[PDB]
Formats: sequence, C-alpha cells, structure tokens
Amino acid sequence: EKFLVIAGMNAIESEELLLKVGEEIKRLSEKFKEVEFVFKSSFDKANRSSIHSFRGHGLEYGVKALRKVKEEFGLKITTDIHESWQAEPVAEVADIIQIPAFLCRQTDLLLAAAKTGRAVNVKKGQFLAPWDTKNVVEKLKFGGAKEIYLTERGTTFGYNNLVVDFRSLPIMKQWAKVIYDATHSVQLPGGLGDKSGGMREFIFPLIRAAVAVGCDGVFMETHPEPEKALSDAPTALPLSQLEGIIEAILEIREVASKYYETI
Amino acid sequence: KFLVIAGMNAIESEELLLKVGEEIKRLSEKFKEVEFVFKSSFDKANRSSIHSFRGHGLEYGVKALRKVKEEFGLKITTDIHESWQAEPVAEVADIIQIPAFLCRQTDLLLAAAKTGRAVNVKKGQFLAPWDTKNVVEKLKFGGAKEIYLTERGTTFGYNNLVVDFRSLPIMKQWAKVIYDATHSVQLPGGLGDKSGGMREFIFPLIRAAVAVGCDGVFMETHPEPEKALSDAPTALPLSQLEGIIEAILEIREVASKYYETI
Amino acid sequence: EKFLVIAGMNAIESEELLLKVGEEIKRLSEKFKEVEFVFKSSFDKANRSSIHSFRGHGLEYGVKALRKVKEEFGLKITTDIHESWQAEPVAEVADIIQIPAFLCRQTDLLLAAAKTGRAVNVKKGQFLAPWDTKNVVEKLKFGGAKEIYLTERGTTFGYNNLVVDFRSLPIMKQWAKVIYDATHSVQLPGGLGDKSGGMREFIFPLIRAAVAVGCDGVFMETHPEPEKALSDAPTALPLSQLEGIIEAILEIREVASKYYETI
Amino acid sequence: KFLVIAGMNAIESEELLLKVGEEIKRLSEKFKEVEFVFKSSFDKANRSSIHSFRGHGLEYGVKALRKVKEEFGLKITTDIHESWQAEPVAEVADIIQIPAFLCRQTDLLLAAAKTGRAVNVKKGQFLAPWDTKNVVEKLKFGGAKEIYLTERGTTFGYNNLVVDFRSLPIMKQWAKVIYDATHSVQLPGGLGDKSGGMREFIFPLIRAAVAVGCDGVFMETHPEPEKALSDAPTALPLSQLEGIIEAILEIREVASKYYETI
Ligand SMILES: O=P(O)(O)OC[C@@H](O)[C@@H](O)[C@H](O)CO
Ligand SMILES: O=P(O)(O)OC[C@@H](O)[C@@H](O)[C@H](O)CO
Ligand SMILES: O=P(O)(O)OC[C@@H](O)[C@@H](O)[C@H](O)CO
Ligand SMILES: O=P(O)(O)OC[C@@H](O)[C@@H](O)[C@H](O)CO
Repeated sequence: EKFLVIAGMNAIESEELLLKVGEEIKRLSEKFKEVEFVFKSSFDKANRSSIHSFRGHGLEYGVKALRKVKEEFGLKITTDIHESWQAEPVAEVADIIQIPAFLCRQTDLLLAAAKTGRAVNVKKGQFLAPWDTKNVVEKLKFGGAKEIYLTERGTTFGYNNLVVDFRSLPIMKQWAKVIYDATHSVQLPGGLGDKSGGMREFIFPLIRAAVAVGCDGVFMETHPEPEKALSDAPTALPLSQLEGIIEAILEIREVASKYYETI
Repeated sequence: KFLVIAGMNAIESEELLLKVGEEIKRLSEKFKEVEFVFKSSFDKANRSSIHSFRGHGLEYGVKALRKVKEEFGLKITTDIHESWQAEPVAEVADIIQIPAFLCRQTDLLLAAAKTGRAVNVKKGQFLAPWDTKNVVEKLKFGGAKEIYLTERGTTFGYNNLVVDFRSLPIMKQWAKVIYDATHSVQLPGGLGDKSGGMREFIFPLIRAAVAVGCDGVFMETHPEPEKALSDAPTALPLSQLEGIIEAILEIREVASKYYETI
Repeated sequence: EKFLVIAGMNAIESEELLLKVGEEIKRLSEKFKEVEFVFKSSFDKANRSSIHSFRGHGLEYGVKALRKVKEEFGLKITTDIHESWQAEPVAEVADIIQIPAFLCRQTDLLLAAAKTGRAVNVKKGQFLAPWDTKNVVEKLKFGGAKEIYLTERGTTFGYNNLVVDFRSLPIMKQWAKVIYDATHSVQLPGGLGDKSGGMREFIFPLIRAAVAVGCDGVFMETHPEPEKALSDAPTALPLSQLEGIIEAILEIREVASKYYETI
Repeated sequence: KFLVIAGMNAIESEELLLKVGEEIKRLSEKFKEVEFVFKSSFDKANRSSIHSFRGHGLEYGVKALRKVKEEFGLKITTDIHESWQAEPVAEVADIIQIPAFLCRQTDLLLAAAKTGRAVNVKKGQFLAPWDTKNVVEKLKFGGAKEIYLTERGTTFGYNNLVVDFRSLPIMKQWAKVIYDATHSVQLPGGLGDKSGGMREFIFPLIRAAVAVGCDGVFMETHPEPEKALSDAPTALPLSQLEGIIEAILEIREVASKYYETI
C-alpha cells in the first residue's frame, strides 16, 4: 500500500513561511511518487504549557493559509481541532482531521470529526495503552468514519520524558492504519519549564525503528530554521534534511517489508 | 477550613443525587469543622466506550444540581468539557472543575476563570507536579481568584496509576491542594470497555494524604456502587463516608502539627 | 505489636562515628520504650555507581565495629550481605540480616541468610511489583526463616527517579512484616552522575504517609553531619532530627492505628 | 563483524545443548559475515519461584559448554552470579556475562574483568542508559578490554518492560552494544510463579534494533519452547533462527548507511 508521509510546520506562524514549506513538500511529492504526501500545520496551539507561548492567528486565518497551500501546490491537507464546533469549518479544507493526544478520549470531538466524512487521525494519548485505542476506533466508526489513523507519539515514562514502545505499532495495526510521529516522540514535556524540551538527535534513529517494525506512515514537523520556530523549536527538523530522511525510510521500508507480520 | 468534595461521579438521576445530597447535608451538619461541596458530572465526556453512560445532558444536570443546592443549601461543583459550557454551569457551580485530560486546554481554563467562580483543576496523569505552576498562571491570567489543584494519580506503565505523594507539598507552593481518593486508585481502561480500580486502597491512601498534608479531599460515593453507571469499581458506599471523614479529621488534627510551611 | 525502628548510619565510615550514632539511638531506645530499636550500618557498599566511591573497611572491621555497638549499648544489630559466604560470619553479630534491593531475587543469598536462624529483611527491588514479593517470602521460609521483613524503598519511575506506591504496604503485609525505608525512597539513582542524588525535603512527609497507611516499622539512615557522609549524603538525616521524627510517627501511628485494615 | 549471541537460556542437559549448538554451528558456516557465540546458563540463580528450574550445577554446566566448544569450535559465553565463579568459568567462556540485577555489583564486575576475558553486562532494568558509563569504567579499572553493554528492557510499571531505543546510541558512546531480543519482551513475574513474555514482538523489535544500529544481537532458542524449563514464553523456536538472522543482516546492510557516528 502507498506509504503516507504527513509533513509540514507544527504551527501556522505566517502564511508566507507555510508556503515555503509547502513548496519543498510539493517538490518531494514529485520525486517520491510512491509516497502520498499530506501537508500539516495547526491553526492553533490550544495546549501550550504557558499562557505566554505562541498559539496562532485564529481558525479563520489558518484555514485561509491552508487553503492557499492546497490551491497553489495541489497538496492534501491536515490540521487538528480542539472543540466540536471547529470540525465543520476545518473539514472544508482538511482531507484528514487530526485529534490532539490529550483529547483522544473526548467522545464529542471524535464524533464531530467523523460526521464530516473526512479521514480522521488520532494522536494516541500519552496516558493510553496500545490496546485501549481499539475503543477509540470504535467511537469513530460509530460516528461514520471510514478512513481512520492512529498516531504513535510516545508514552509517559516518569516525569517530563516520553518513551516509544514500538510494540504499539503491530498492536494498533489490528484496528486502524498506524502513523509514527517522529517529532513529538522525542519531546520532553515541560522539560524547559515554561516550554517543552526535546532531543532532535534521536528523531532519525527512532524513525528508522518505526519503519523497520512496520507502519503505514510517518508524521514529521519541519521548519526552515528550527532555532526560530515559535513552537517545537527543540524538535522541528531542518527543512533541508527532510528529503534525506524520507529517502532513508523508503529504503529501510523496502528491505524490511517482506518481514512485516500479517495481522 | 478543611474542604471535603463529595457526591457521585455521574448524575444518574436527580432522584439519586438528592439521596446522596441528603447524606452529605447530614454530615455537613455533623462536621461544622468541614466545608462540604457537592459534586457530580452532568456528562461523562471521556468514557472509554461509545456504549457507556454519559448522562442526561447539560440541561437536566444543571437542573438537578440546582435542586440539590436549593433543597440542602450545599455548595456545588461540576466539570466542564468545552469553553461554551463555563457560563451556563457557573450559574449553579460554586467551583468549576477541569477534567484531567483537559488540564492543558487554555481556552477551557480561561472560560472557567472568566466566570468569576473558583476553579479546581484535576492534575493530568501525564503532568509532573511542578508542571502545574503554569496551569495556575493561566488561571491567574484569566482572572481566577480561588484556585485548586487536585491529585488523582500519575501514569505508571499501562492501565495503572500511582500516587506520588511528593506532589502534595510541591503543588501547595502555588495553589490549594485537593486529594482525589477515588480516581487515584482507578485502573485506566482496566476492564477493556471500562476502567478498573481497587477500592481496598481508597481509605489507606486517603489517610496518607492527610498525614502528608492537603487542603481537602475529593470522594465519589454511591448508595449501591454495584449499580453505579460509572466509577463502579471505585465509588465508595454512601454509608462509609462518615467513618472515613471522622478518620481523616482525627489524623489531620494530630499530623497538621508537622505540615511543612507552604 | 511493638513498632520497629531500624536506624543507624548507611556505611561504617569509622568505628568512632558509629558509636556516636549508637549512643544517640541508645538514648532514644530508653525514651521510646514502646519502640524496638535495631542499629543498622553496612560493612560494605557493594553497589556504588562509581568505582571511585567509598565502599567501607572490610567485613572483618565492620563486624568488629558492629559488635562494639551491641556490647557497649546493648542494641540489636542489622547489616546487609552481598554474597552467600558472608551470611555465616555476619550472623554472629547481626540479629537481622538485610538483603540488598538489587539482590532480592538471588536465591542463594536468601537461602544463606535463612539457614543462620537470624531474622531476614529484604529490600524490595526497584524492579519488583508488590505482589511479586510473595515468592521472595516463600524462598525464605523454604530456607528456614521464621522472622521475615519486606522493606519498601521505592520503585523505578522513569529514569533516575523513584516513586513510592503506598499500595505496596497493605499488599506486602499479606505475607510478611513491612518496613518503610524513609531514606532511600527519596533518593535519585545516578542522579548526580557518578553518585546518586536525593531530596531530603520529602523524607518526613513520606514517612508520615507510611505510618498513616500502616506499617510494622521504619528504616532511617542518619549521620551527625550529612554533608560529610561518605554515602547517601543527599538523603542522610541529621542525627539531631531523629528524635523529633520518631515522636511524630508514633503519634500519627497511634491516631491512625484504629483504622488499619485487617489482612 | 556483526555479533550474534545465541543458544538456550538454561543448560537443561548437554544433550540439548549439543542439538542447539549443531544448528548454531551450521548457521555459523552459512553466515561468514557473522561472528556467532554460543550462550547458555549453568545456573538460573534468580528464578522467581524456589520451585523452578535452576540447572545441574556449575560443574555439569562448564563441562557441557566445553563439549559444545570442542565439538563445534564455537566461542562460548555464560553468566556468573558470585565473584568466585569468574575464574572457573573463564576457562571455557570467551565472554563472561553479568546478569541484569547484578550489573551494579562491583566485585562481580571486577572478578570478571580480572579473568582477562571479554565481559558483557546486561543493563539493569532499573538503570538509565547514561548510567552505564560507570559500569564500563569499573570494568576498565578492573582491566577489562572487550566490553559489551546489552539492552534488555527497562521497568515500565509493574510486570512489564519497555525497550527505549534511544539507549542504543547513548550506550554506544562507551561500549559495543548488544540487543537482547528475547528478554526485552518478557513480562517480569507475569505468570505469578514465573515470568511471562510476548513472542510475537521478538522479530519486530529485533528489526528495530538493527535499523537503529547495534554491534550485535542476543537470542535465546529452543527446539520446543513449549517444553523449555525457563524463558518458555520467549524462547524462539530453533527452526526460526536462520530466517531472522538473514533478515537482520539485510536490514543492517541497508540501514548501516545511516548509523550516526559513535
Ligand atoms: O507549550 P509547550 O510545552 O512548549 O508545548 C509544545 C507543544 O504544544 C507540542 O509538543 C505539541 O504541539 C503538543 O501538543
Ligand atoms: O474508562 P471508563 O470506565 O469509561 O471510565 C471513565 C471514568 O473513569 C471517568 O468517569 C473518569 O472520571 C474520567 O475522567
Ligand atoms: O553510588 P551511589 O549511586 O551514590 O549509590 C548510593 C547507594 O549505594 C545507596 O543509595 C544505597 O546504599 C543503595 O544501594
Ligand atoms: O521469573 P522467572 O520465570 O523465574 O524467570 C527468570 C527468567 O526470566 C530468567 O531466566 C531471566 O533470564 C532472569 O534473569
């Protein structure tokens, strides 16, 4: 099946920066034709640790910025919602509606996304066991979702740290397509006090493990200059490095794929 | 004075809420040394299964809570799940409760703060004790004056929660601390389509909470927990509430002498 | 039943310092007559993180130092063993033989302690679940142990951190007397790089929880001047504070005891 | 070259050890690109239950290992539990293995180092990746020259282990890293009187190990795991060893291009 690569910018800092990333993703989509690319960005960071951190420029502005990316580059779009009412307006531009990790248990948010007819991708809560995502998928199907994804983004391991339990990939594959969030799986929640920390040095190694184990796609956040990111500065991947990473995981996927177990 | 938040997990019917409110009222008259606050949810917006009990809606719930408040003169507290619910709930709730999974949703916290009511935030199972300082700051920013932080367990491996009592002293630095004796022993998604829990540890850990030092306790009860529509494994039998309260007041009286300063 | 208070110095730095602590413990035993005191110290720290850290002055010297404490103060003695052969020589002076946390699963070490006829106290490994200590007690009984204790000293919670799951007290009480190690439960394993860290500020609060929940005794490490300790410097309790802590837990134990659940 | 440590958890009989050694020898002849080391324990000194299988003693075990080495010319590795065992074991073992629970026992490490043999330390389930730097230093101090650090899971809640693959890159800074594909999926004391495990995850995680980058893999096998006297839930069927080895060599070949420098 066609490997999915969700990539973009964690937050919509400016429509201009968004298009810069979109142009690169567009270029990569032309090269890696065997990959289905979906552009990602959030119109709002509704769960920053601090009240003083960047959130965004509003749903209206965000949707406008995303629609511009879809129109100018012909790229599929994905963004996350935080409250039920946002599902309808977002569904107009988003091909895949993302459900934040902390909200993976909020029945109404899930139902609101499902009735739009759009694909739904749920970030697995850091408090959730792999086998407990089965009920998450059941809620979505109940609400009309036909295309469902579950994203592995790490699990609470002690304080301010996350661990990736790769056993979750084959477990979750039993009821939905699985995506590996290579970015947030290495973040250190609240690690920097008023902001979360992260270890970029482990992004690549862990993504290699992800494709070796076997998944249906990867999620990666990028930025032209991570150091200047308004969110995920510690984990944003330099845009120039995206191509090399994708090539690498496609190669590892190919050689490992014959050994992928059948569910 | 010491705060005791009690009631039942969900509003299964105003008839049941009234039965429980009656007992809480009685206890309230028996323990003048305690400030009781009646709690119940008008909606279980985060059940594991789509087929589990959620409630009768916001309308029915707010009405039931009003009845409890008018029929027993008891303060009220209930949780909200989306920003728009803060205003209508504030009309009856003396304390707006923020769910654990939602402790980081800025707009929810701000909506609660804006109502002018007191706010009690359940500490996320994914949150470190010191990470609550920022939660408090958001509320102060939103104009909140009476802020509570509730300890309800931390993720410990899968389908299990552990109570790290070092959190009480730590959180007390920036807010009043409440100990949720009910959910701290629950086993997240333990029964598959529902969460589990071990009631035998409720009392022991509640004693630890007051020995350590907290500003209040949170307890969910039910006439017949066997028939509870939520928190069935952890709901405390109504008849046992009095004994436990008297117990923690006695322990608190002796232990309070050693509570470290802020 | 008579509450047990195991106290002393983590390591036998010098026979002189040992006697200084013993004198204070002796004084407290005279005051708190309802408490059974047992003097503790290790003739060897066989598991320091670094090869450069203090270990001790040998089994021979240690036993001699301990025997001096027992003779001069008439105090019961307890010390830990690391290899099977040490059980015999140690049993000559130790009333209770302690089994290190990392070694709680070493069958031979446990058996060696049990056949001496002495009481045995096993520190619950940081990797052990409360209910898995049942097999630990079974091994000891099999080996002849008639007086067995299980000590709660924290559980691995993420890296370099330990959490105390007080549910372990009533669970473990089902098969053995339970002791709460107020000292090591707040240590940060490997926290200081070549040495473990710790948070002394939580020692008192956690010990209060221990007696409120209900245990059969407490274990506390002390030192005239913690800052100068050769081991457990971050968690050693000032000797002058020992009396106040004991008085406090006896008071909390009394008021809470009527509520202790029956196993 | 790539290291593959294989054999069976316990020496149930030299007859069985020889059957397994034969297969390992065959594979050794098939994969010249790999260095095979035969492993087996002469004693399970840490079983959960007093009634579980330990072995036939140090004497019987060392003799059985000698037979394997002489009859197949395969290098040997076995674990020690007390300091006195290092010398007699060193006579046959090319690599002395240090158990996970004992990774902090200074005298055990020193005794192993003193024999002059290579030493492989199982990373304690209670140890942080960076905490192994000190383990290595003790061995260097004791004169150890060939030092290995093995990843075998970390405590994650109760009766469960999680493999944090960030440990491979971290540990590689101070030693060669081996991935124990067998015990990393075991469930400590999961069956009550015995430990559990999930064999379905052995292969998937072994693939992750080589995709990330390690100097070797550790695998326990058994003709009929159903009849194994230890590691029954995790022992890999002997017939499946070849397929998995070929698989990790292929993945390693492609992935090695991206292994970060030390
Ligand atoms: O406010 P901080 O803690 O930096 O949070 C960063 C997060 O918002 C980021 O990891 C992500 O968008 C999570 O929700
Ligand atoms: O997993 P289930 O059983 O649906 O449980 C959800 C409950 O524990 C819920 O009431 C709890 O208060 C969640 O916040
Ligand atoms: O070498 P470090 O890591 O400081 O170890 C201190 C320990 O020996 C101490 O916590 C205790 O004696 C544990 O075994
Ligand atoms: O808990 P039980 O089943 O006795 O298991 C012990 C085994 O897993 C043992 O062989 C393992 O290698 C311990 O180190």
